[PDB]
Amino acid sequence: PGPPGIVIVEEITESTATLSWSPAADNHSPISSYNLQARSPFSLGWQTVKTVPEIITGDMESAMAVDLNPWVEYEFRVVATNPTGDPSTPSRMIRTNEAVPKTAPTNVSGRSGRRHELVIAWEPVSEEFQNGEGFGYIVAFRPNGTRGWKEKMVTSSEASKFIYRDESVPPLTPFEVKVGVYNNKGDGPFSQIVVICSAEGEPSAAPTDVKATSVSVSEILVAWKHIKESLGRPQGFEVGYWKEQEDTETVKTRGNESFVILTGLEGNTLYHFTVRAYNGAGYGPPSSEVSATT
Repeated sequence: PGPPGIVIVEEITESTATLSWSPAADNHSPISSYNLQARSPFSLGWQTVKTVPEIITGDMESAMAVDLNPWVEYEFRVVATNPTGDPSTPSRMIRTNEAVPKTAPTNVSGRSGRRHELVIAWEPVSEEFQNGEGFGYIVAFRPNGTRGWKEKMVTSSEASKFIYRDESVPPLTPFEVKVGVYNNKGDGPFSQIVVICSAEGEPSAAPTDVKATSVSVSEILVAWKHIKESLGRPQGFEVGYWKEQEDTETVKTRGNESFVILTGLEGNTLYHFTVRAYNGAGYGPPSSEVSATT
């Protein structure tokens, strides 16, 4: 089956393009069907798309591509099949119509700041999900257990954080925090409400270099790379040990120490360990699971 000659894009919407094509030369074999294919600037390559109708039969010369994203540039091409040949030269470049944003940012977090600063951060939203011009974020926050929302219009699609300075706020005050989206077509969804402390973000990276080697038969030592402690910002570590599922024992360190010895264990017994950092905002990500046997 040869290649379709031209691909005409006839109608365009928020999430739909409708397109037709002059047929493909069947090589003495009745074309079973056509597949539609699309490519945006964010596509790694061409891909077959959902269509209307669902199957495009051999005698059809037009169909509708579905579930496109608003305000994305698409290019289309068509490929025939008989018991599957070459694809067409691509259609013109179109760009679907603008819509309201539909996709709020992920990873809404607190970061550390100055004593009386509430630092809210998030992962920005890519061009392919802004659904229109004039994309920005909307940060909304309130002391935890308070009704009125303070809000701020962050007007840069590339912004990943926002700072609020209030001296009345003592450090480590929990806020309810929302981050939403908008563009010139209007208002989008808010993220889920996260609760994050003022002044200090949770520890950001796991302990590393976690080694565990046994010491006796009642004892075994676990040690990790030392992390520097800021002044006036206490840190510690929690070490989880088990022999069974992780969900079954913890020990905390003496301030910022980078090792512990575990006593009162059983002899000739294989243990497993993970380590995570804690400060005044909570716990950081747990480390890589290590082990050793008494």
